[PDB]
Amino acid sequence: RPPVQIEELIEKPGGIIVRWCKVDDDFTAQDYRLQFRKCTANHFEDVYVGSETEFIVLHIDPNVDYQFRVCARGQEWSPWSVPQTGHSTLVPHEWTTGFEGYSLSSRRNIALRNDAESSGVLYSSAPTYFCGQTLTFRVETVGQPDRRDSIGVCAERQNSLQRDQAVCISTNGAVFVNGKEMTNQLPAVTSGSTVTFDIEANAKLRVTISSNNREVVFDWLLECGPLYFGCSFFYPGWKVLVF
Ligand SMILES: [Hg+2]
Ligand SMILES: [Hg+2]
Ligand SMILES: [Hg+2]
Ligand SMILES: [Hg+2]
Ligand SMILES: [Hg+2]
Ligand SMILES: [Hg+2]
Ligand SMILES: [Hg+2]
Ligand SMILES: [Hg+2]
Ligand SMILES: [Hg+2]
Ligand SMILES: [Hg+2]
Ligand SMILES: [Hg+2]
Repeated sequence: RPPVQIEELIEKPGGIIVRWCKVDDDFTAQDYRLQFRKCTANHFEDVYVGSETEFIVLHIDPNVDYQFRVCARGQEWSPWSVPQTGHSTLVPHEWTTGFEGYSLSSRRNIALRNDAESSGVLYSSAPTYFCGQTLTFRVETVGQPDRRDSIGVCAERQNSLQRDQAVCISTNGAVFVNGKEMTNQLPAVTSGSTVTFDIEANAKLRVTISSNNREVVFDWLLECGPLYFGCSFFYPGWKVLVF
């Protein structure tokens, strides 16, 4: 028989875990080969070749069906598994509603620092930044900068995000890791600037922050369950979209 089949597809907000089963005990596997394609597309691409029986597929479009197949070697490759189609799950990124100092768009994904007083950080409505996602913000409008400005991700909704157990950028391009500024800076944000967060596997994560065609990579040590994101601006007029 074709010696391997896909046994589990674990669909998550930031990707898909594919796990396969050797379905013929008499086969001796040296290597496995996993391929994928968008169901809209007509060409498979290798994503994993190796001896493990699972692979975490990241950086796929939510909403979108992909098809996966796997074979094995143990020399020529074996016939393919039956294909299996999966998709990442959809959990939309939204700002908290009802937080004093911020006004939201209809779909709750654009926040504006208005003229009211504000308690502190405007957090995401829940911890919806998941392992494997690319989290993207865009600055729609600006106001006066202040070093209490931040945009970032953090482990708990705590009563700026320049503090422990968070990573964030300020509006001058400075980057903070658990409250401590890094040497390397990004360009200051202007209207139209995007800020992107990518994170890679206590716990040590390696964070890539990209903004205005520059990036900085560094290690983040926290105590990868889902994260909050947040923003804080001291002066009015700043407006940020999260994708
Ligand atoms: Hg099995
Ligand atoms: Hg199995
Ligand atoms: Hg298995
Ligand atoms: Hg399909
Ligand atoms: Hg094959
Ligand atoms: Hg993940
Ligand atoms: Hg937090
Ligand atoms: Hg932050
Ligand atoms: Hg910050
Ligand atoms: Hg995490
Ligand atoms: Hg912000």
